[PDB]
Amino acid sequence: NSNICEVCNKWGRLFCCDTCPRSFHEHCHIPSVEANKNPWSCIFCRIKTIQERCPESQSGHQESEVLMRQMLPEEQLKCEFLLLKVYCDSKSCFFASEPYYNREGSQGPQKPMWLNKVKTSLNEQMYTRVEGFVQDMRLIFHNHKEFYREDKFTRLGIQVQDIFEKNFRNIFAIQETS
Ligand SMILES: [Zn+2]
Ligand SMILES: [Zn+2]
Ligand SMILES: [Zn+2]
Repeated sequence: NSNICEVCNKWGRLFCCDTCPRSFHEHCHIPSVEANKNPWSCIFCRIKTIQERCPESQSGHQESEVLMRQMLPEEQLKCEFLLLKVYCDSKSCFFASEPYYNREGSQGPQKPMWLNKVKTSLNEQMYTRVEGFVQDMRLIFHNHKEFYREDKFTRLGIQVQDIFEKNFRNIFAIQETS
């Protein structure tokens, strides 16, 4: 097994996957690493199994059909993995915790949003369709772009949004286009 957390790239108290060489801090894994379960398989392994069981699940999909899917166990899992892929980027620190807004010339968003809030919402099964989760994720970056205006810090929202969108297209096998 790796000697650093796959998500935050630090050492510490690490739980090791039984079916691959990744390791995780308890609350870096999504869902939080399960109490018992020997053997234990990480989210990466669980996602790969879904693909292996149904190879056709990788054929292209329309985003509009994906968003309307109900949050059954497989879709729940895929949103957890997509959330985890965003936390994997170090720039996710800017979007993880509850923000506050006091900048000359800007007003804060009407509906603030942050990663840890999306994490809790997933854990609490508050999303009934994929659309709920994706809307909150895209709202994080949209709020950031609007608040920071022409400050160059706006670019952090572009960058982390791009990580989200690339992983959304991969995980949900969105049809490739020009
Ligand atoms: Zn970690
Ligand atoms: Zn694994
Ligand atoms: Zn199949």
